[PDB]
Amino acid sequence: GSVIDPSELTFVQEIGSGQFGLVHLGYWLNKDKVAIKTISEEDFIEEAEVMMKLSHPKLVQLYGVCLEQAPICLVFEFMEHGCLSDYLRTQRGLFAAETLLGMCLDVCEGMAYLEEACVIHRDLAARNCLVGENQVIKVSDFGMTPVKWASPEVFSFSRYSSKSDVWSFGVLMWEVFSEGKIPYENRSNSEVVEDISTGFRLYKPRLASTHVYQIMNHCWKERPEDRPAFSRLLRQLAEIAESG
Ligand SMILES: O=S(=O)(c1ccccc1)c1cc(Nc2cc(-c3ccccc3)[nH]n2)nc(N[C@H]2CC[C@H](O)CC2)c1
Repeated sequence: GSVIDPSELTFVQEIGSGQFGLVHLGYWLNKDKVAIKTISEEDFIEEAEVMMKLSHPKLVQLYGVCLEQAPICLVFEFMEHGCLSDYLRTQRGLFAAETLLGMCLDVCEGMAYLEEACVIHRDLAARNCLVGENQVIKVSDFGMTPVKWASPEVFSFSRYSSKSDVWSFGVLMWEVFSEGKIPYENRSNSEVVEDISTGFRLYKPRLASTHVYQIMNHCWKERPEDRPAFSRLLRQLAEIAESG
């Protein structure tokens, strides 16, 4: 299943012995697939350290930094099938509901963890999520350093927070169950501000159950203190998936 080429192996030294042979420390030169993001100053090598402490199975992992070369780059986990929006969209018509729920769950798990660490994503939306091995979805571009995904407090009084990420997650959910359709597709920025200000919400997608629709509208309360927190969303999304 996983046969290793001797040439990748380097015995360094013997550390003990069993009864069928002996044991060694060695190295193994792997060849990991990676995504390399080419490019402020050197204060960003501290930036890359807070990013690197943020490890979760549903957050795209930051492997390191490259600065010797010109093209100053970050090195990231490589994600098989690229961005979830494009994925939903090129694969339209082939998803089960359950699958669409499970993508939402993956995001929510990653986001609950950002919430707990007190990292505000700020630009969550499906174009910022990547699909990996077996349609696992990972949140990305939380590193750094628009209206369709903004809470009222974000276009109004620029107040960002996890509650404002919850609004983007409501929109993301709508994106997923509608299989990658663009929200407020024809509306302009002021029209969105006005409609959302008058209590209009995005319509329920066919593939989303009324229940799932309730959670979306719940992510879209007007006042953030009224929205649920990722930790709660997560328990509710996990429950629905485990039952049936
Ligand atoms: O499916 S892909 O077309 C593909 C390409 C070659 C072989 C097999 C598949 C593809 C995969 C990824 N994977 C990525 C991207 C990142 C990644 C990128 C930045 C930070 C961390 C990870 N990790 N893995 N990103 C793409 N474009 C990306 C271009 C930039 C944009 O942001 C998202 C789509 C496109």
